[PDB]
Amino acid sequence: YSRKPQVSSKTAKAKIADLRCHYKNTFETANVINGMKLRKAQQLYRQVLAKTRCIPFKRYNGKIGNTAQAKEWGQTKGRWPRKSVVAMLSLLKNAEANAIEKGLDPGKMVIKHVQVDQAPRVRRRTFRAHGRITPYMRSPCHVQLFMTQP
Amino acid sequence: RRWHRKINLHQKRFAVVSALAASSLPALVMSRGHKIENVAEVPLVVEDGVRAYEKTKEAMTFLKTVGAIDDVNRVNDSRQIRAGRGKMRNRRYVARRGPMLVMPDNK
RNA sequence: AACGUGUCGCGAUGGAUGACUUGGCUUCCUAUUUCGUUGAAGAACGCAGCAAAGUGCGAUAAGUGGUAUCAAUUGCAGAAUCAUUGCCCAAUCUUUGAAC
RNA sequence: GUUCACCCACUGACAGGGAACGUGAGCUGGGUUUAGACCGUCGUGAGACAGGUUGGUUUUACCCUACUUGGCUGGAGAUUG
RNA sequence: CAACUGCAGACCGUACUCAUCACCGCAUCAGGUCCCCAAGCAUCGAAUGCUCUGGUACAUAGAGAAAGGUACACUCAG
RNA sequence: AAAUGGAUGACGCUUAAGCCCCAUGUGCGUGAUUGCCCAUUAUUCCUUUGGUGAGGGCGGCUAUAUGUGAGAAAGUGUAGCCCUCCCGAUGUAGACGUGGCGUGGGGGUGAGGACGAAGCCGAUGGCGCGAGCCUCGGAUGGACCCGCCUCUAGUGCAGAUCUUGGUUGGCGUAGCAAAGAUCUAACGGAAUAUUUUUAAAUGCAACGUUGGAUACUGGAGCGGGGAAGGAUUUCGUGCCAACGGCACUCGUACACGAGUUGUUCGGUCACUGAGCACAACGUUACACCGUUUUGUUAGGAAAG
RNA sequence: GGGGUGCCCCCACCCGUCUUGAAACACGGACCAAGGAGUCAAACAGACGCGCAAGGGAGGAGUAUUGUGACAACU
RNA sequence: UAGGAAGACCGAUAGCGAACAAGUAGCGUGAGCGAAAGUUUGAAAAGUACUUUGGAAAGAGAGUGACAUAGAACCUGAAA
Ligand SMILES: [Mg+2]
Ligand SMILES: [Mg+2]
Ligand SMILES: [Mg+2]
Ligand SMILES: [Mg+2]
Ligand SMILES: [Mg+2]
Ligand SMILES: [Mg+2]
Ligand SMILES: [Mg+2]
Ligand SMILES: [Mg+2]
Ligand SMILES: [Mg+2]
Ligand SMILES: [Mg+2]
Ligand SMILES: [Mg+2]
Ligand SMILES: [Mg+2]
Ligand SMILES: [Mg+2]
Ligand SMILES: [Mg+2]
Ligand SMILES: [Mg+2]
Ligand SMILES: [Mg+2]
Ligand SMILES: [Mg+2]
Ligand SMILES: [Mg+2]
Ligand SMILES: [Mg+2]
Ligand SMILES: [Mg+2]
Ligand SMILES: [Mg+2]
Ligand SMILES: [Mg+2]
Ligand code: NA
Ligand code: NA
Ligand code: NA
Ligand code: NA
Repeated sequence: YSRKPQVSSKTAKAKIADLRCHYKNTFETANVINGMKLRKAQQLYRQVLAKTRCIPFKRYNGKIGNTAQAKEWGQTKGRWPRKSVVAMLSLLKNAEANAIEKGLDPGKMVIKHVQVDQAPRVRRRTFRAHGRITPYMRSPCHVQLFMTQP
Repeated sequence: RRWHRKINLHQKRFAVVSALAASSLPALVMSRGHKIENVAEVPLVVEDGVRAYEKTKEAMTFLKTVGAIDDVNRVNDSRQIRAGRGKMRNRRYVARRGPMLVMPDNK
């Protein structure tokens, strides 16, 4: 873990390596819940699946569409990444289970230190005109987080 | 490639003669690195009974008597493993050079 | 405001550098020194209790026999001078190939 | 194929020029200017001719700027005193 | 010599495919690749259209009237 | 009189800030001989470096313990033996010099290391004109290595449309648009009906089988059998890491086991064809050459 | 005193190359690590170092030797 | 074919193409062409029993070891 918790006896940690989701999509999905409460972060992910709210795309927004639901975050671009939300819901469930083992109350935890990194790539190939072959690569990611009880 | 060299015969004999004279001056002997503080009468000449020794213990007593053991001890303490790739090429240890003993033949 | 920029601590990605070396390259010397119709060199197919490749071997098939030494082989079994190990006299030596 | 020119009509009038002889990732491909082929003249010949004739692939923008619309949001020491 | 009877009939191939996924094109590539069997109605018919048997729903999908496109898609007064 | 809007450099200037001439501090027909601003120039001061450089000292007796003090080398070149003085200093191609810097190895000499070697990192400073050297810290590493004199060489990189690896904006972008197409209920599956901070506005989307519906191929067929080519892709059970450019609970994927039965079917046994070329003969320095079906090998004694 | 970051006034065309002339609407130039180019031999000449000198020097061979021995010494 | 002796040589993009199941995998109708790759964890596998969440992969604890930021293509671990 890049960072250290202030109080180690009231913190629950969780991480996953080589997750098979797009790194750029998971970067935005995980970043929005930093500083949130555990219950508030789970609620937002459920509403994104229902397509009532959206995930704001702040760094890898490229040329993506505009939407009205991005005004809540103070911008105009956003999306609803299905695969990344489901994977992040599983990670939060594991971190909640770790807190129960230690005896903490999951209803009071606050998320700190979300971090997403690039993982080793996986290689495929595609066929182009005039007998050419070009790379068709996959970009997984690592994710790590912890949460503390105030 | 030209690996070997030729040297004039007279020049080779000149070099040997000069080196022999340099070994007769205690100032030049100390400056090269030899410990000769306990020696007497450089150049050192000893009797011919040395050739009849049969045991290494007898030889070591003779070296201590004439004071040449300090130079032998200097070589012993300087033994160490050579630095660099040379230790992979059949030259693993390095040591210094001690006294000479000149004999009338190989007996 | 966000995006973007810069410095520092920590973490990824990647496999450089150092230290290692049962490999290569170069030079020199010594022999009771030089294959085959008494079927060579090469090529194919097989053989282990569990055995794909490689190694050894040929239906006596990871070996039979002689000799010196003696307690091992080992991943798991399994057997308990006779094995293993080194060397070598006696043998076996599938289908081909100069192939007749 | 033309630029040019020349005729037929209308009109108030049917002026002259420049912009990489404006403008081919805007088009078209008639001309010019490969390889096929015919004629005339020239050359012993292979071949030649700014002489005539017929047939002959027109590739790529998702980047920066310019332009056209379309939105979000700071800023008076033009972010600070 | 014609009948009957008794015994014996050696070797190799044999699965699957033959193509809008099993072969050749760097690939499960709208390209290429020999032979046999071939129903009903309309109709001159192995043209073209539809159907019983056999075989298939496999080729990224959802929402959905901007401009500009491609089309084995059309219509327009004088 | 010309082709984008636009140039005494711009603004502007007319008792000029225009044109031709004349002057100068405090005080312009009473101070005669500098109104003021800007250089890699000139004068002057300090420091460096090189000289066709110029001088001087270098025979150490003045006296001195601690609780006015250090040096002095007869020298090209160094941390220059020391002290005065004078004159030059830029430079492409090019030449030369340097007790000039750095790298791998040999001969010598002197050290260092598990109380931590090499390597690696740096808002670690110090020294040098510079190439560089050295200390410091590592919440780095875990076994070798360096100073000096000499010898030796596969000895110093920013570019060669340089070589080999790795990384990269473009970029979650261009796209994944021929062959018309699927819908419904139940079951299966971890893939749901997942909320503690009434029911909809907080677990979406997607997969296989069976029944039902709808539809396509339309006998020159996404039908049923073979050759060439392929060679276990065939079958059952299990399995979902990677692969089938979306998906998979499906699979020609992965794993473990199974399957091909002939007196008559195809081939050989057992025919000739377009043709081939062993023997024999001839040629060639050399068979690895030529002849060898128009009834037919061979100067040719080929019948067992 | 040194080091880091920001700001102010002033100064300041993109590197390598061919060319009389490059900031060029002249060519090569996305980034990093490790590689990457005057060497060896033989004949001659000049400068400088060393030995001997009207003389200088061999080579090939030979003589004596697990010893720093493919060296060194001697003819 | 059997032995020996060495080196002012190279040191994993070097040295033979090959320090490794190398004339191998792979390519071509064929003659032919032809790699990459140090298993260098640790002195010793002592190679993480067991609890808990998860379908699994894995995560959170516990444990071995001087060191696990030595956890299995596992010494060191640079730059972009
Ligand atoms: Mg393609
Ligand atoms: Mg192709
Ligand atoms: Mg244009
Ligand atoms: Mg004529
Ligand atoms: Mg068929
Ligand atoms: Mg096809
Ligand atoms: Mg009729
Ligand atoms: Mg019909
Ligand atoms: Mg038809
Ligand atoms: Mg009309
Ligand atoms: Mg100069
Ligand atoms: Mg070297
Ligand atoms: Mg480099
Ligand atoms: Mg798109
Ligand atoms: Mg139909
Ligand atoms: Mg058919
Ligand atoms: Mg897929
Ligand atoms: Mg020119
Ligand atoms: Mg230039
Ligand atoms: Mg220009
Ligand atoms: Mg190699
Ligand atoms: Mg190689
Ligand atoms: Na070293
Ligand atoms: Na002016
Ligand atoms: Na014939
Ligand atoms: Na050029």
